Amino acid sequence: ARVTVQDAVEKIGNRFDLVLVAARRARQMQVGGKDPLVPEENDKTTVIALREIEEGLINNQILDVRERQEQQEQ
Amino acid sequence: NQALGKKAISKMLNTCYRILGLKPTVIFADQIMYTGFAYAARSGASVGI
Repeated sequence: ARVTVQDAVEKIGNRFDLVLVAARRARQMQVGGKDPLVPEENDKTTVIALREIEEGLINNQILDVRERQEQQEQ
Repeated sequence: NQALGKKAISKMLNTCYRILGLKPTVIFADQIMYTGFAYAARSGASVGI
């Protein structure tokens, strides 16, 4: 659980953009067709995406490249 | 090393924020409230005529 979202904020620094990035990641994990890249502690998708951003393995650019890779695969 | 009369304690929280960060300040604020309540209850301060 993310009591504070400071780490994600410095990872991508806007305090306004990480809301959008984490919303996109949480949508991907919640609608379907995606699995978390961080161990799951029975958290909701929200703080899971926040933890993924904090660990530095999710941002806007790599999300775009994964979307492009999925489009190229199909 | 003072008396901490609501002006030193806000100053010390401010310095904690400006030096350490956000989350250590949050932990510090919670612990300050806990210990303040505990030692106010231990103190037994009361008003009499």
